[PDB]
Amino acid sequence: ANLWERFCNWVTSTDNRLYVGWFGVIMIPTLLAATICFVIAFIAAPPVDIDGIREPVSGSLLYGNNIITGAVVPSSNAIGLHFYPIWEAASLDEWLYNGGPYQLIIFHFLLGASCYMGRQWELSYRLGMRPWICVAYSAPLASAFAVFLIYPIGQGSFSDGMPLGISGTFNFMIVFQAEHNILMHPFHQLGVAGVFGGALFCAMHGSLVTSSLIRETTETESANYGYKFGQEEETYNIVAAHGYFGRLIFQYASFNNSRSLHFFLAAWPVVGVWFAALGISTMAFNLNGFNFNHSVIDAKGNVINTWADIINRANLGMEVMHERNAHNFPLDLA
Amino acid sequence: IFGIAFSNKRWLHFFMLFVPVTGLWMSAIGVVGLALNLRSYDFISQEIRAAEDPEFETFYTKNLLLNEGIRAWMAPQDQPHENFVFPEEVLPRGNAL
Amino acid sequence: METITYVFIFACIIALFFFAIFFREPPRIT
Amino acid sequence: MEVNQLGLIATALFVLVPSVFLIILYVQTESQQK
Amino acid sequence: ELVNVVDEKLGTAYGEKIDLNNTNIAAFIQYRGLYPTLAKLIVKNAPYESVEDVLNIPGLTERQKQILRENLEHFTVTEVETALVEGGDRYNNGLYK
Amino acid sequence: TLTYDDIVGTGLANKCPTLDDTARGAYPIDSSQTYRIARLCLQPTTFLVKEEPKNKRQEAEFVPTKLVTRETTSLDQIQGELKVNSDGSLTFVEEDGIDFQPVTVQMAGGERIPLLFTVKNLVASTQPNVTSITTSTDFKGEFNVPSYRTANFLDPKGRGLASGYDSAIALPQAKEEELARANVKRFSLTKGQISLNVAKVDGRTGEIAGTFESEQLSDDDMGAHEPHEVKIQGVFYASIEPA
Amino acid sequence: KLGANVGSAQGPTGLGKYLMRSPTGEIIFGGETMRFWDFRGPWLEPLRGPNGLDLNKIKNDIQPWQERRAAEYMTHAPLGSLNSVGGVATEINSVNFVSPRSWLATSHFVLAFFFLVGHLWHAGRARAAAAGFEKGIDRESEPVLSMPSLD
Amino acid sequence: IPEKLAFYDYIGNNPAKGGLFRTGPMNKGDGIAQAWKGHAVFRNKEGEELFVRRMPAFFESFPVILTDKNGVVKADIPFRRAESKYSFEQQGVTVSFYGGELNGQTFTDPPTVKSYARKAIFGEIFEFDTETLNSDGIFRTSPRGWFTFAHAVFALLFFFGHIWHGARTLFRDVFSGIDPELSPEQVEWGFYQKVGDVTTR
Amino acid sequence: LIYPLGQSSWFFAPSFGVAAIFRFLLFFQGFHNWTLNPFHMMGVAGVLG
Amino acid sequence: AELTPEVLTVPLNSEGKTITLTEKQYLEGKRLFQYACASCHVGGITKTNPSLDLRTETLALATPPRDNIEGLVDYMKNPTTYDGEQEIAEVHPSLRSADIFPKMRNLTEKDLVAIAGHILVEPKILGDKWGGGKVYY
Ligand code: CLA
Ligand code: CLA
Ligand code: CLA
Ligand code: CLA
Ligand SMILES: CC(C)=CCC/C(C)=C/CC/C(C)=C/CC/C(C)=C/CC/C(C)=C/CC/C(C)=C/CC/C(C)=C/CC/C(C)=C/CC/C(C)=C/CC1=CC(=O)C(C)=C(C)C1=O
Ligand SMILES: CCCCCCCCCCCCCCCC(=O)OC[C@H](CO[C@@H]1O[C@H](CS(=O)(=O)O)[C@@H](O)[C@H](O)[C@H]1O)OC(=O)CCCCCCCCCCCCCCC
Ligand SMILES: CCCCCCCCCCCCCCCC(=O)OC[C@H](COP(=O)(O)OC[C@@H](O)CO)OC(=O)CCCCCCCCCCCCCCC
Ligand code: HEC
Ligand SMILES: CCCCCCCS[C@@H]1O[C@H](CO)[C@@H](O)[C@H](O)[C@H]1O
Ligand SMILES: CCCCCCCS[C@@H]1O[C@H](CO)[C@@H](O)[C@H](O)[C@H]1O
Ligand code: OEX
Ligand SMILES: [Ca+2]
Ligand SMILES: [Ca+2]
Ligand SMILES: [Cl-]
Ligand SMILES: [Cl-]
Ligand SMILES: [Cl-]
Repeated sequence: ANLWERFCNWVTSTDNRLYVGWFGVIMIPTLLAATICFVIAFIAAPPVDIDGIREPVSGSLLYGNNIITGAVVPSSNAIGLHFYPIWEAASLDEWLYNGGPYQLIIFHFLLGASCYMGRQWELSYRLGMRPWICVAYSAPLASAFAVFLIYPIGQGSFSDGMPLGISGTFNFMIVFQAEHNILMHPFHQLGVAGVFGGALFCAMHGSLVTSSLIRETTETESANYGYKFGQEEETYNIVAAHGYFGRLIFQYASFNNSRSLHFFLAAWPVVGVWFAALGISTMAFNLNGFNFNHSVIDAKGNVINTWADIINRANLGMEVMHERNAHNFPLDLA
Repeated sequence: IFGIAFSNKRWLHFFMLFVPVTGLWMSAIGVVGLALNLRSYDFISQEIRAAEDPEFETFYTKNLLLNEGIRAWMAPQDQPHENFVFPEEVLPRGNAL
Repeated sequence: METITYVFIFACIIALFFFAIFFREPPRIT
Repeated sequence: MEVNQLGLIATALFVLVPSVFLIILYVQTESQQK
Repeated sequence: ELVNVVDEKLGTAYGEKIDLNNTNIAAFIQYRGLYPTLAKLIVKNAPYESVEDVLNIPGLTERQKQILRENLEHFTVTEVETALVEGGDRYNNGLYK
Repeated sequence: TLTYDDIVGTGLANKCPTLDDTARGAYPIDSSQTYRIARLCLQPTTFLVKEEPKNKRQEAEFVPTKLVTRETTSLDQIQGELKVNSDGSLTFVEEDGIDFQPVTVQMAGGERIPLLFTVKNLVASTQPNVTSITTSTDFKGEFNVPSYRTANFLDPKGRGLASGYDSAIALPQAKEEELARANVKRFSLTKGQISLNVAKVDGRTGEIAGTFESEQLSDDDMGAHEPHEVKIQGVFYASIEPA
Repeated sequence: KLGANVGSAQGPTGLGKYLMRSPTGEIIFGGETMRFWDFRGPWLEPLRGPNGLDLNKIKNDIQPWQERRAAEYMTHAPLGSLNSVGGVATEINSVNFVSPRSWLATSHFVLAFFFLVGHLWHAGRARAAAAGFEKGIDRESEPVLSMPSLD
Repeated sequence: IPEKLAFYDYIGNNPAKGGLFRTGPMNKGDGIAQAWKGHAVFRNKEGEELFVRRMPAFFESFPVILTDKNGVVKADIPFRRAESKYSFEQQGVTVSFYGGELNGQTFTDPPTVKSYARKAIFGEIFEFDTETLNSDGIFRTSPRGWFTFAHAVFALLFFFGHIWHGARTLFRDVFSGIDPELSPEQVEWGFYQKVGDVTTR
Repeated sequence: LIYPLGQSSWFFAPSFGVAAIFRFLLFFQGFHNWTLNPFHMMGVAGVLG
Repeated sequence: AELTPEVLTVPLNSEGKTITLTEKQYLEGKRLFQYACASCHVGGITKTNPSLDLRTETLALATPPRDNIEGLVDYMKNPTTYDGEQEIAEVHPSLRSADIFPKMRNLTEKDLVAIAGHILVEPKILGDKWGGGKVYY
């Protein structure tokens, strides 16, 4: 075998402790670059003029932040969607002032994570598995793309992408609510049903299986020793779990088929999160949450407030305060 | 793929109970503190620095300005029993908006 | 000292990842 | 920055005390007769 | 001791009338006939040593002078305050509705 | 003749026009005629900041810095009256144009110095008896340097001069005195000085070009700290016309 | 029109209130719209010179039709709610408007995304079926059982 | 008026003004109270008495607004100055003190009057020692607060303890798992008339 | 229950409605800075996890 | 509270004459105002120039007076600046400039009266909200 064949065999080998593969060939360097840049920046990067108004925001630990307040800060509004690699800057000091690290990190990360998805497909193929775990991973991946790439594209600037930090994430959410009324958007609502529902069904399934574990141990040992890795028989009694849950609600509201049950466990959070992502991705082009401001009016024409109008007052507070030095004209149009 | 994996089915399903159940319990504890206004509202070190240094800015201080907007703009209608009258000139607002 | 503490905890976490992956108890089919 | 002066030892003992508890239990399990 | 010059200026006639040397232009909308033609002429030819000097702006029609005469009781003049007149702020001071 | 699409993204838009090496002629001034500068352009090439010594009796020098705000630094499209004085000197009175740029430069070790690079309200004069503008002509004058931030600017805790809180609201019961300087915003207005050295003259077109040096104070953050002294050096271009 | 010198007007941040430079020096509009300086449209180009927006043309050459068009476009920005209330999220009901650009963009992002999902689904499945394990693992021939342990 | 009584009428002693990670005694916040400054009476240039709107416990910060005895707004501290109508400067607001350390005194300079109005949103006004403890000026809760918090939290956790041990008690027989010989008939619908009861086939 | 019992009255409990609940969330952000709270953060990790 | 004939009674001219609009006239006025005007004047403000609103007091201080049906109808025919000094048909919708503001092409005299009636009646209903902007939402 020639060197190229040998190389291919190693790359695609099923015997490596961590699978490499062709997607991995792109994934490994890209993720390494984003990770190393992120760590260095989070610790040591100087303040970044996020909104392009010569008002630098400090994100790093050494420059006055803790874990909660710290972030890698989005690139400058003056840059917009322009590509800003290191080599476009006159110097590293310039690169840092303008938020170059943010772009390096999000681009390497989105590429690497896309490749992580591909790699899940690939290993599934090498092992003779069915292929759709990667489809499940498309839901969180799409969500990352929405907040790091699609929202910036729609708004015209990477300065409006989600910051790489805890408090910065909260900032992104609050401004998003001011600008799009996301809580009143049905795709975010489906998202919430997706994650609340996912947590519910996680707990529910965990609890039902745990409840029907077949006795294999004594009281003085963990019941977990009753399962042995790779044993052929199922470790809990699905018939009993179904008898239970079926009587909790009614018979036909409970799954008796383990396959349908597990498909449901996959599909409910995945679909809901797909809609969460599509929410952000469509509010990116300013198709916003439902607007019922002054929808209810009395016989004379007096406005009768509903809870929607209280939401509106909250959103106004957010709107009038955000980026307090960046607007010169009355309408915030992106 | 990920470096680690479940090998015990019983532990796997127990963990599925543990994670969301414990999360919800933790949130409940925080809300009990909020019943008393015992908030995690501020970082004192942040506030001392920002008070002294008008060039010091983080996402933390940026979010507090948003909170202040919410309070002033929502309170009069959300808390009608207080009979708040906040004249236009006292409302917090950035440039133009 | 705060920065040192944060970065130390983070570093310990990464080390833990390393041991958890490469020095795990190997799964064995009985 | 004017941090709380007890924060360092609070964090240190928060990490050390339970970590050590776990290490003790693990090592004495390993040394039990196979 | 340190003083906010704007708050301070509010305690002078600037806080009571349209200050021909300082007030932002939108204020001329308060009274009939002043905006935008006369308002522009007045801001352009500022500052003025006394109110009546506004009648000396070159090019004024007789009607315009009469309108000004009718409105002198609503005008004042104080010292030019740099903080109010820099930034083209007399033409747009960042306030809309 | 270049178009916007020829220029866009190249960096050329931040450069002043040049005259070639042949342009060493003389532009005749008619004392019976009125003149204008139809376009004055200033392109800074070096920003130096005076170091701030500890002993306050050592000779402080101007040191080099790194520009971090990119090709956004030049003054241009400036016009104004060019008066012929009794003694034959000429005085440029600046009227309008893009006559300021905020600029941030970075000192060794990382300290950032924002300034409002400017020639606002410039009044600059030549020597007496200038019957022609030549490569021996120079202009010297002064200008105004207003606060780098204007009156609406809010600090990160929402405090300001013409708007904003007037106190440190996150510390409701702190003593006010030690915070006064941060709490009470002030608006700076100082003078700067500039020299223009003519190096080239096209007496046919009325165009001139040369080098400039200006000196002014940097940002003082609305009274929160002392400004630094700054020296700016670069090249200039001007078109002179009878008006 | 009110008399402002828009070239020299310094905004609150130090940047021009109306006009500023792009990172390569071009004269562009200020405020948040600094992000949009790559914009080109027939109502705006006549004010454009070699170095970007031209102050002389701005001072002398703006026509009524340009004012009209800019007013029209400013007040028909592609922002609006799902129930077609025009304007920002906090705007009151009155104007029935969501830009066709928004309808088209949003619909086609949704469709493109689900079509990527469909590509993954059918590509993975086609691979599995061509290889012969799209229905699951052969219990008597489980490939992982013939592989050496990872550790 | 006893100083102790006036001291109860101050929001710095309200237990609903603290923070979860603002640790220590109340004195570490506003300081060690030394003396009542006295009761502040605000008046405008027309001599009308004005009343500072008090801070409700909900608000970490609150604007400064003064009304007449009928709640009509008469003065304030504006945010935007450009269209201000109610500034202390425009309205000639003064403050005079009755009782306490400042008794008999009147102040007319806007900065001072404003400082006292800001304090007046907290109720009665006190002089504090902030140096002894290096107090940071941020409100902390009292032992009423801390006690309440700890006990509501612990009670709630002990609910879980109750559930857990009640479960272990009533289900002791199956806590290592369910009968390996569990017959499907016991969980199949309609087989037994009464659920889980073999004598009801 | 516990939350409004600690506050002035039942008025500040959540109202039973979709938009009403959204309002509850926004009230908690503005007045409590609830996203900053490590107990909420653990809640979020448990739900998303 | 009701939309009574009194609420619907507004000044016809500056000489003390009133006109009482019908409920249908009021509805037509709201419809036509949304159709031709709300894109800039939603809620009684002016998006392309917030210094000038549609409050009745503001209209009364305009030159010539615009706080009555005649004034408003004339404005819709031949709009001027606030001081009456320049005609602005070239940049503001009117019948005179129906050629460049095509939405004005179908507006009849009846329609203009309805729009004027809307502008005058709304603040009687909404008070400070009318012309108030986001502060009063
Ligand atoms: C897997 C390897 C890998 C990949 C894919 C990337 C990708 C990237 N790097 Mg990174 N980088 C890497 C490893 C990698 N990096 C390593 C090891 C280092 C340390 C030396 C770096 C150090 C680094 C720095 C310092 C920077 C980058 C930057 C970038 C971005 C711009 C790169 C560019 O302009 O090239 C363009 C190259 C080409 C166009 C050549 C392609 C030639 C083929 C024939 C054309 C095919 C293209 C077409 C789409 C086909 C794709 C195939 C597909 C259809 C299947 C891009 C996201 C920049 C950035 O982040 O800016 C914000 C940046 O500043 N990289
Ligand atoms: C990343 C996004 C995110 C996520 C995942 C969460 C997650 C959570 N939030 Mg947080 N939140 C967020 C962002 C997020 N939040 C932001 C940005 C804010 C602004 C500060 C908030 C503000 C906020 C508030 C104010 C509250 C939460 C709470 C919670 C917890 C609610 C748990 C629950 O399911 O209660 C659901 C309700 C129950 C579990 C009660 C029992 C329900 C019974 C079983 C229902 C039975 C219905 C019945 C069958 C009939 C149905 C009839 C039908 C017609 C409807 C959960 C940890 C809550 C919390 O922390 O509580 C302790 C809470 O009060 N959040
Ligand atoms: C390219 C697709 C597309 C786009 C961009 C538009 C855009 C528009 N339509 Mg048209 N139309 C379309 C397709 C489209 N339509 C189709 C398929 C029909 C036949 C039903 C129509 C029939 C129609 C009528 C009768 C009318 C319109 C109207 C309109 C306008 C208002 C829309 C509105 O208010 O929606 C409201 C918003 C919704 C209904 C939300 C839809 C949400 C969907 C259900 C989400 C689905 C997600 C995804 C597809 C599902 C994947 C599932 C996943 C698990 C895999 C707007 C310009 C109106 C108009 O103004 O005409 C002048 C109008 O009266 N359309
Ligand atoms: C019922 C319990 C209780 C209460 C209500 C009080 C109340 C008080 N103490 Mg006392 N104290 C107690 C028990 C208590 N103490 C105990 C057991 C000790 C020995 C350690 C002390 C030793 C002590 C000292 C030395 C001092 C006080 C002081 C005080 C006062 C200030 C309190 C403060 O700042 O707390 C701050 C409270 C917090 C920051 C809350 C901590 C929340 C924890 C960290 C959450 C843990 C989360 C957990 C890890 C999550 C697990 C997740 C997992 C299950 C998945 C206050 C009156 C101070 C004082 O003023 O003295 C005059 C003072 O100096 N106390
Ligand atoms: C004082 C007086 C009058 C007393 C009267 C008492 C008396 C005699 C009453 C008799 C008369 C009577 C009954 C009156 C009733 C009145 C009445 C209608 C009350 C109704 C009140 C009410 C609101 C009830 C609501 C109940 C309710 C909402 C139930 C939820 C239904 C629902 C959404 C179910 C979803 C189920 C579902 C699809 C689950 C899938 C996901 C899931 C759980 C996966 C996990 C899983 C499932 C399995 O399946 C198995 C196997 C395993 C392994 C497993 O992982
Ligand atoms: C009113 C207008 C007109 C109608 C308009 C129609 C609009 C489109 C409707 C689309 C309907 C889709 C049908 C799905 C069929 C299917 O999945 O079969 C696959 C299996 C087959 O069931 C299994 O079926 C098996 C037999 S067989 O496989 O079908 O042959 C059987 O063995 C097993 O026991 C049984 O459980 O279905 C299940 O496993 C049960 C779960 C079904 C739902 C899962 C998908 C949706 C999840 C929720 C979506 C997210 C929403 C919330 C987001 C937060
Ligand atoms: C492409 C390469 C990608 C590699 C990326 C690195 C992955 C790191 C994964 C975690 C390793 C540590 C696991 C320790 C713990 C460990 O070794 O677990 C090992 C354990 C094995 O379970 P078993 O079923 O084999 O255990 C059965 C019995 O032994 C139990 O008694 O795995 C799990 O329990 C899965 C659930 C926990 C999964 C935890 C996920 C953690 C994610 C990280 C969260 C914190 C990040 C903070 C960042 C600052
Ligand atoms: C934006 C594109 C507009 C549309 C559409 C309409 N109006 Fe307007 N209006 C607009 C501006 C910019 C101005 C100010 C003009 C100036 O320089 O003075 C106005 C002003 C008015 C006024 C006068 C307001 C006052 O005197 O206080 C009126 C009465 C008025 N507009 C009415 C009006 C009507 C009835 C419209 C629909 C038919 C309409 N306007 C459309 C901007 C715009
Ligand atoms: C291993 C790389 C460590 C991270 C590099 C940090 C940038 S280097 C750093 O920059 C600071 C600001 O200019 C200087 O004050 C400081 O002296 C210098 O060491
Ligand atoms: C110094 C300004 C003149 C008016 C006095 C301020 C109001 S009262 C002032 O408030 C402080 C809390 O901020 C206390 O620490 C201090 O003891 C008290 O004198
Ligand atoms: O950047 Mn970030 O946030 Ca999206 O709106 Mn516009 O721009 Mn800014 O304001 Mn609102
Ligand atoms: Ca020379
Ligand atoms: Ca101190
Ligand atoms: Cl913000
Ligand atoms: Cl803007
Ligand atoms: Cl007004």
